[PDB]
Amino acid sequence: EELEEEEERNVNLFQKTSPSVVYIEAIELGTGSGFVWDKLGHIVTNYHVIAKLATDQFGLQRCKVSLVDAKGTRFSKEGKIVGLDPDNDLAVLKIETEGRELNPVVLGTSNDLRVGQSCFAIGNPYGYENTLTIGVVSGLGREIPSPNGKSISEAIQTDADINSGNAGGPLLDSYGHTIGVNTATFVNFAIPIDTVVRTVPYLIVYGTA
Amino acid sequence: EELEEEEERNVNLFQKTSPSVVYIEAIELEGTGSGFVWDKLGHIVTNYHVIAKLATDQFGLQRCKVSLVDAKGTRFSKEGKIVGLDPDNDLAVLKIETEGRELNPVVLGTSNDLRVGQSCFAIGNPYGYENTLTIGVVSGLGREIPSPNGKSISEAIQTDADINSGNAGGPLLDSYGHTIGVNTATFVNFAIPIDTVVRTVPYLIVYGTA
Amino acid sequence: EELEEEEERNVNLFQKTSPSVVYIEAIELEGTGSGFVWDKLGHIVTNYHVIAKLATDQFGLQRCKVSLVDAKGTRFSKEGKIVGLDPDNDLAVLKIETEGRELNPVVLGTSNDLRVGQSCFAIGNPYGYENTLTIGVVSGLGREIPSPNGKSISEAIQTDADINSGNAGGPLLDSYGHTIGVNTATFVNFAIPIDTVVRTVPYLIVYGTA
Ligand SMILES: [Ca+2]
Ligand SMILES: [Ca+2]
Ligand SMILES: [Ca+2]
Ligand SMILES: [Ca+2]
Ligand SMILES: [Ca+2]
Repeated sequence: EELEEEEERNVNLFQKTSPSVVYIEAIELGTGSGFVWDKLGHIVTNYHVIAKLATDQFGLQRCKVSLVDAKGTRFSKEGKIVGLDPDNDLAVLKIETEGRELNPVVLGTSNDLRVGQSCFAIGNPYGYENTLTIGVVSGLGREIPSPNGKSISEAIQTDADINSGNAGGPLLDSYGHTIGVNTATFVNFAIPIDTVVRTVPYLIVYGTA
Repeated sequence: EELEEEEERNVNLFQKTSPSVVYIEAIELEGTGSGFVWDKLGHIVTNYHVIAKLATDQFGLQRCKVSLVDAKGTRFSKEGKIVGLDPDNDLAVLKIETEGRELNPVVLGTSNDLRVGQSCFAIGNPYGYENTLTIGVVSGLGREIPSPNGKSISEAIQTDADINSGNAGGPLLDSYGHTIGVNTATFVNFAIPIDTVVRTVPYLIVYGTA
Repeated sequence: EELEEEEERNVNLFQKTSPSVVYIEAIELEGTGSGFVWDKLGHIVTNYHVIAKLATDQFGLQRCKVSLVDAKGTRFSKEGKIVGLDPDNDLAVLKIETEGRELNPVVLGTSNDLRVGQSCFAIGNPYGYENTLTIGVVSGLGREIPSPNGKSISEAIQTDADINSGNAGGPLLDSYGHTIGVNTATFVNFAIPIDTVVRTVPYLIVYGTA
């Protein structure tokens, strides 16, 4: 492109990662983002994003997930809760792929981050297009033994604008790897990808951390 | 300069484009805003909201002062007269008398070939004194809205360059220094795509409406 | 590193300048702020607003704790005493007892040759634990104000690097790691230009006032 090198990396990073980002609507008969964990149809998001569906339930609460498959085709499916972890603000959902091929994130690591490197936050703000915000890693939080709801252990602080429009979506590094999960239930913060890598396999298999 | 390459680009872009930026004061005999020079005749583009009371209320008192800079670098000010309005797309055109002054028109770019991730530069004139620069990326390219009506932009450019009152109505630029949109604030920040402006402004000038 | 050149400069700038940054707690026997190490003797520069109650209220209980890091990397804390105040330019100087600790003073730069569009880096210590980094550009270079008086900065540096309570009183830096300003928040973000601090701080130290 006739774009600068940095613009080129940004543009490419978005083209290759936004197909992993999903849009989540909490309907009552609350909106958020999430991302594709695997080809089976597991979706990671924030607990706050699906808080009513998981607690109120009451029978009426449903969960619609919109995304894109490997061909580029927008589509939508009912999302079922597989596991919750409100302590780390994590939740896993499962959709039925039904032969659709998904685009899983590429997991990175959060223990070797350095304050000053680029970070990229992607969300799906209104159900239509995905959105990109860019900043740096501003801070690497301290270890919090019992996080309890409103406190992230090892939180990644960033100055990439993070709001409701992209909470639950991935925080990426300059290689396009996912190093965190955007939150907003609480100057912006992500849950480190290392906490998610330790926890998500237990939510899938046991249904709790 | 001993500045990094990126700083150098930013510094030059601002030097070569800020002279196109104007400051707009809605006086009652309140509300301030930015706009930019469209051509050497003295046409100025801004937001409709920026000149809303002057255009709707009128009443008699409402005047319109425009401050800017000529090609020599000399600051100066003039009365601004409404030429056309397009509240649907949040656009307005004003006319000032140059009287032998040479202005610095923007360089129009295009907005249908933008890509999420490229750089954008928002320039305004926030308090009547110096121009201001904010830098971000194109965060989103909005969907088509056939009948925008007031508080909705068709093909809105979303950016994370900080956009406020201090620079509404001023230009959003790309890395070549071309204008690709118009900063709005009436509605996470949004610009009206320069393509909508390129189709609409010639009609505001010639007919006085879209 | 496998980091891009720009990330590399950012990462290094932070590593080499965050040890100069200090955390300031106004304890009543509240209000927190940042500041930075001016010299090896133990002088600390910050905002006046940050230590306002300790300087005006006093009463008796008001104390001032300062946390920082020595040249070996060891975190440590000390009582901080007011040396001089300058509320007109929102400046204050504090002194601590090093008692054989080696400190890390900022490297002073200049603010008169700044250009809108160059990079700037704001650093603070927001909750007493780690230091934070925010990155932007110089957005504006303010006009001269002969009598600033409280809520108005002469030659203010405007930036779009995020500036809040968590880093007020801390340094604003350029791409070389030099300090070009002091973050404020008592008043779109603003820093007090380092040139005003370079003229004023020697008087606060020696005479106790500007
Ligand atoms: Ca290129
Ligand atoms: Ca950059
Ligand atoms: Ca911001
Ligand atoms: Ca250079
Ligand atoms: Ca490298």
